[PDB]
Amino acid sequence: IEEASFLNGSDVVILIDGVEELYMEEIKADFEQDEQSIKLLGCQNEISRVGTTKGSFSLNGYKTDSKFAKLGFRSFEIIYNLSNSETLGYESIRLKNCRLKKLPLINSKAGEIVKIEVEGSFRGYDLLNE
Amino acid sequence: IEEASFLNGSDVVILIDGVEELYMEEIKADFEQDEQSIKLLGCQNEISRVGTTKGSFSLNGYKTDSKFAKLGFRSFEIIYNLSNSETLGYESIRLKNCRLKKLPLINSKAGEIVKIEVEGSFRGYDLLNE
Amino acid sequence: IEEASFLNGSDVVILIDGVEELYMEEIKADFEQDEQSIKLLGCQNEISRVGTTKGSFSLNGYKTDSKFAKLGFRSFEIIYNLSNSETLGYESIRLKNCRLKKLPLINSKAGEIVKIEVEGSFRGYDLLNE
Amino acid sequence: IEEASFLNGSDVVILIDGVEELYMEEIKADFEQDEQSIKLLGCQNEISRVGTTKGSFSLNGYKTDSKFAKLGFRSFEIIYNLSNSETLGYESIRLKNCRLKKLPLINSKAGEIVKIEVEGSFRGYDLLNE
Amino acid sequence: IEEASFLNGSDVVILIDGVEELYMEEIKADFEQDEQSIKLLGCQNEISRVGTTKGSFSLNGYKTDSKFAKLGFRSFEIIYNLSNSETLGYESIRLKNCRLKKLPLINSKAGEIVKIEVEGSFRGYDLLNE
Amino acid sequence: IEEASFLNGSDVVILIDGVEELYMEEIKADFEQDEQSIKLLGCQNEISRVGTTKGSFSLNGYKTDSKFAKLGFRSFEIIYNLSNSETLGYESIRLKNCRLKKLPLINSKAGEIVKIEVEGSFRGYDLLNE
Amino acid sequence: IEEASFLNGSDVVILIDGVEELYMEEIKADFEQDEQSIKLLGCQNEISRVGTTKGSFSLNGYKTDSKFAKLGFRSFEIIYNLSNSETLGYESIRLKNCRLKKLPLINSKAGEIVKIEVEGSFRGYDLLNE
Amino acid sequence: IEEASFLNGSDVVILIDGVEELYMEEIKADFEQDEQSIKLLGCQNEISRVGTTKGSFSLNGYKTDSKFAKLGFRSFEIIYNLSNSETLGYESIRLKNCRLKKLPLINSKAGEIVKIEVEGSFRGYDLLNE
Amino acid sequence: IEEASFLNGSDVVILIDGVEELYMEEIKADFEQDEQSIKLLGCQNEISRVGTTKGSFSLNGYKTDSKFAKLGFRSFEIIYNLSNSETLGYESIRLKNCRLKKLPLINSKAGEIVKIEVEGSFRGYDLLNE
Amino acid sequence: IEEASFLNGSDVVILIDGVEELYMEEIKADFEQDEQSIKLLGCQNEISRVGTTKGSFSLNGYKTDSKFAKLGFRSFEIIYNLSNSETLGYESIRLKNCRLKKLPLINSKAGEIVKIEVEGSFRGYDLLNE
Amino acid sequence: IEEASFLNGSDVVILIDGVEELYMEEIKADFEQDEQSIKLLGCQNEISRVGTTKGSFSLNGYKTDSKFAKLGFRSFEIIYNLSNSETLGYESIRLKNCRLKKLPLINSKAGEIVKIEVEGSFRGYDLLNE
Amino acid sequence: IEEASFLNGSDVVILIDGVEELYMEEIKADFEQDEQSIKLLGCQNEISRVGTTKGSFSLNGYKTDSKFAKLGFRSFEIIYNLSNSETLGYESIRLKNCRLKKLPLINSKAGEIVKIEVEGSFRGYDLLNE
Repeated sequence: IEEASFLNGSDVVILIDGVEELYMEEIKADFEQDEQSIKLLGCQNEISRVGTTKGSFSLNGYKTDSKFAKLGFRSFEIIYNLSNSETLGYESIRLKNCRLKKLPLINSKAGEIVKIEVEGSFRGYDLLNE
Repeated sequence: IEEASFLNGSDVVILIDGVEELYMEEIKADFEQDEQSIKLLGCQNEISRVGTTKGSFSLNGYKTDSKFAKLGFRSFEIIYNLSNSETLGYESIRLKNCRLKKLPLINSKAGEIVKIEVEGSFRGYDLLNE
Repeated sequence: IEEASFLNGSDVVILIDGVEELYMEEIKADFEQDEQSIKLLGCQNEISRVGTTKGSFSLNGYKTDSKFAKLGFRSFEIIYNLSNSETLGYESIRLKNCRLKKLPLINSKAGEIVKIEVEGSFRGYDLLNE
Repeated sequence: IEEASFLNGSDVVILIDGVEELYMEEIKADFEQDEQSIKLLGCQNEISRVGTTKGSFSLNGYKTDSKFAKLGFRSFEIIYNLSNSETLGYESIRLKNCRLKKLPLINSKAGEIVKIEVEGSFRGYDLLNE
Repeated sequence: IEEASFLNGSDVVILIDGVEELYMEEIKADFEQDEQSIKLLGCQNEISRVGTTKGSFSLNGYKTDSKFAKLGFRSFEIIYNLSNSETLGYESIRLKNCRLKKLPLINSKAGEIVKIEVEGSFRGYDLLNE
Repeated sequence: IEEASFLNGSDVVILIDGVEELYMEEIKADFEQDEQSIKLLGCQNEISRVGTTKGSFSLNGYKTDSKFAKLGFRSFEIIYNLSNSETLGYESIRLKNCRLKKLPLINSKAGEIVKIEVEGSFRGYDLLNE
Repeated sequence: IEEASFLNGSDVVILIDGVEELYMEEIKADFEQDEQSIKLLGCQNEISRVGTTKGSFSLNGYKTDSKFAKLGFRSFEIIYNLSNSETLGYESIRLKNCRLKKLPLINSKAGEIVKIEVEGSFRGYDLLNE
Repeated sequence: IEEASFLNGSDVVILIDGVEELYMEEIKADFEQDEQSIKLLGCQNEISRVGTTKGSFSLNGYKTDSKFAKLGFRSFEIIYNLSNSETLGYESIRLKNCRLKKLPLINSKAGEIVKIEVEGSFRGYDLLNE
Repeated sequence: IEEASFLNGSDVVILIDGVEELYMEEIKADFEQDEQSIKLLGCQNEISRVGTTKGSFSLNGYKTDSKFAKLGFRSFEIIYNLSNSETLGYESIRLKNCRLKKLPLINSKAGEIVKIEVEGSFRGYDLLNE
Repeated sequence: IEEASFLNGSDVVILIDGVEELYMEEIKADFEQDEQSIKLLGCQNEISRVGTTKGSFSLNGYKTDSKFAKLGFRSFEIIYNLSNSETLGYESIRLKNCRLKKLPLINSKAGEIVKIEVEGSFRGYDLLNE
Repeated sequence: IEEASFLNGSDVVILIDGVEELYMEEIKADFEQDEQSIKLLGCQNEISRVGTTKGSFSLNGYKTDSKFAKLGFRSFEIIYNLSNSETLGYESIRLKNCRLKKLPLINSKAGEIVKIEVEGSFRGYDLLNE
Repeated sequence: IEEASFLNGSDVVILIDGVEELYMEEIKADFEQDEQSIKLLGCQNEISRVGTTKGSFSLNGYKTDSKFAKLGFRSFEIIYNLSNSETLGYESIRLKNCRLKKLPLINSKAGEIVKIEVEGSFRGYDLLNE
């Protein structure tokens, strides 16, 4: 019903190691189970339990510097804020111990704008606001 | 033949842990066998038997809050009601011990509406109505 | 050459456990070998032999009831009749000991008609008519 | 250069067990190596040798009878003739000991013409003409 | 060369103490030498001679009764018939004084079909047919 | 032939010292001969005779208490019931004087569910039902 | 039935000589019989009796110090606590007079994290809690 | 910059076993490493070394004869010449010990021109011109 | 915000072994972890650590010479410069010990411009400028 | 270098007691030393001398008759010929006084082709051709 | 918890007889008890005591010289240093009187990098640093 | 560090009794101690001393002749040369008094290339070059 509840991608600000990142196209982050399946002798359905949690992120954008190449495989943090405009509420998520799986050293095509895409893993998250 | 028997997606109401969810785009739920294949010496076709049953659900929608991030990996229930309008009949399905496989912490694109997609597993189901 | 030999999907009637199913979109059924490959020392080509036979079916349609959810994983039969109109001939195939691999508990999208898709296995077949 | 050398699909006649098949859409047949790779200590490139040969065919068409369902998994032959019209030359290939991998018992969609698709294996081939 | 000479496991019927066993998965039987090695002073290769013969069988299947638990360690016979279908020939082997080495009292896993596996010894064999 | 004769692991209930055990994954029990081999001077095959009988069991499951650690090396009984559902028949086996070979004091891995596995010996068995 | 009864490896804390060990991957401990087999003249089954008890442990983890190399072959204790979260119950086991069979002086591979694995024996155990 | 440096597919002539092939649509040939990855204890990046070299080719065209069916799995050579027109330079590559992986016995569709596609392996190459 | 920060593919110059490459369509280079996953007994999330680093590049272009065929599998370097025009800044990346995984001997289609595509691995990188 | 020197398994013909065996999958034969180790007082390396020679063979194939069951433990001969096709040379080896260690009375699985595997010993060998 | 405590294999430097070894893949070293088991008349558990200590090492790497073949069976020392990078701490272990059990004279495969693997024994160890 | 130090299997040439062997896949040779363990009354660690040295080799390849069958159990020599290409250095090892443990008379499988594998012992070695 309420039009105002929907949140657009334009209400997004990303901070990589405390400095705002402006030239990003999309971002993803998931906190995934290693779900443990259990089968019992007296019971005829599988029982699922929570396993170890791992974080995975991807982060696609437009290249304007060699920030990620300098950044290397050092650990960093990602603070992601998604705000509402019609309402004043906002969500803020801090991904901790983020680390790149691979360095986007070179990615260019003949007549397109140079884009940068990275992926990696993070240990845990803090839901700062909501 | 009968036009009235068909059921549209618009006749759908979803309850996550007893509170209605309004900003959902699609939902899926399957109760899958671990079917056991049997081959016998005197017989020339495979015999299939029912194994342990597992439930899997997926649930795609539009982000309006951090409900699933707060929800974490705790167990919850999903009550799914699909009603007919031309007829007064309706189906109601309760998925029990539902648990998320991964947390949709961040999912945003440059100029699109922020969407949320989750998947998980459930133990069993109750066919409340039909 | 002969236009009349072709058979359209519209000349199809499906019986699930003896009661006609009217709201189906497509149906598939295959009877597959576990073909055994043989290599011999004196011979330079593989010899293939018939192994155990397994049946697999899929059955896509439009949801009008909770028939398959009630049906569960019980064994049922499928009688498939494909008739000719310009000619009076018809084929009838009976799939025996049919059993669902998974239950289509929930499948709905935002603005589409609710569809139901199931798959399973069957032991053998009877070619009743042809 | 020469327009006449090209061969169209329309110049095709297929014989299944000696009786012509008229309602076929496409046909495939390959005679595949189990190629053996050899690495030697003194040499820096792989040596390839001929292994056992296996035949595989596929055969898609339009359903007009239960020929393949009756045919079951019995061995049969396929004689494939591809003729030239502008020239009088023609090729004829006989696939021997052909055997179906699976039976196309049922394949129908809501408003489409009923099609039949089969696949299988054959032992060897005779290049009757060319 | 001849496809018909090969014998499939599906052409197998097993009789335990004169009553047919239908739920068996595989069977083995060997008649083993206690081969005697001889070394001679004037000769530079070992001479091998036939020693006492012992029979050993194994018999894996699916549990449908407590037949083997009741059977205990009593002596029984196994008649094994392997028939050809394309040809009318068949082999029949009678294992005599068969006796179980161990009783399969309990063998069950969480979500699998209950299987039974036994092993034992037999004195001699009669090649009834061939 | 008969689908109903097969018995699944889900139809299993285990009683350790008269109290039901619910969190078990698999169970095994064998009653093994100390088979005596006999060679005779006039005869050219080995004669096998029944020796002393020993029982061995293994019992794998999921840890929910320190039941087996408290149980120590005291003697206990195991009653194993395997029931049929499609048929009403059932088997019941009582293992007597069961005793653990080793105590599963500690068994845990980094991110897996804590499992418990025990093995032991039993004197004799009673086939209560069948 | 009860989801809460299962215990995950994540609810584990290990104390080596009173100081907590944080970088462990898995732990094992068994208290094994030297079971004595008895055969009697009038009786046709083996009688089993409890022999001397020995403890054996293994302890795999990630190397962060030379703790075990300094520890040498001195006697130490292991206190193992496995707690429940959904329930407040917990088990605590104290292994006494633990002693290493071998010292893990060096264990490293080319591109993997340095792991440490030890095994040893203990005299007895105290089941502190449960 | 220079328009003349580009080479079109039209400047291509292919020789199969010394006789020109005119009805080809595309050709591919690669000489692939079995690259050996090395990880060292003192070093934090992988070292790559050249392994055994294998050649793979594919060759798609239009069917005008049974050349490849007669050719079988015999070894043959492929000489590939790519010429420049605006410049007089040209490249010539000779693939040696070329051998088909599979025979394109039959490939025809309902109303399309009969095409032939083959793949195979070659030992080495000679860069005759450039 | 700033239009000038974006970098187009047209501001790219590539040097293969010190000589400029003009007829390239796109280039890629990544420096990938062999990320090591760690699970601990007391902790409920995976710990990720940096493993050995490997470089992978791909390099697609238009064929104007047999440079890569002559180059073979020898080691070479790639210097990649991406310059800004509105700003005077530029990035320069030197890939070291670059080596081809496969040689693009032949790649041509019927009526298209002859293209060349290569892939390979490199040991490390130097970020010369930025 | 020379492709023609390699010998495939397809160029194999086996004669058991003078009659060709066609349904064999693999064959092995070794002539093994009972090597005598010598240590001397003045010398610091072991001296090895030739002991008595024994032959061992294994012979795996597909069952088409009860040939080996009738053959029993009687002595027989094996003539093994391995021919070259590209060259006209061939090897022929005659194993003498071959005798089975065990009789393959029964070997069948649920849905697989019945295979026969035998092993035994032979006294000596004649290298008839080469 | 602490990411920095983990030690990677890349922080490893090995000295064989005082000269650094760079081309090693993995190393192992254990200092093993000849543990003495004691059983007493009044006591019902085994008593374990420390026996003589023996050292065993293994050392796998890549061959670049005949160092170990020249080294023969002479006694040598191994100094193993494992350093931390995020922290400045390091461990150093000196294995004394190391001696090879066997000489890796030849170890090569068809298309793989030549590797060298050795094993041996050492008398004692000095924990130089930690 | 240095790429050139690594030695590939392709830089290998083997001489059996002075004539080069070209069709070999891998080779092994070890010179093993009969290490003598010493325990002393006043000392708490084992003392290890060099015992008699024995050589063992294995040599796997592809069959192209009956060289090893003719060779029998006669003594022969193996000269193994492993060369560097980027550097001009090379290793040469001469194994003396090599003698086969068993003769590879027959080794063939259904559709694989005939391989030959031998093992044996040698007295001593000469490190000719390095």
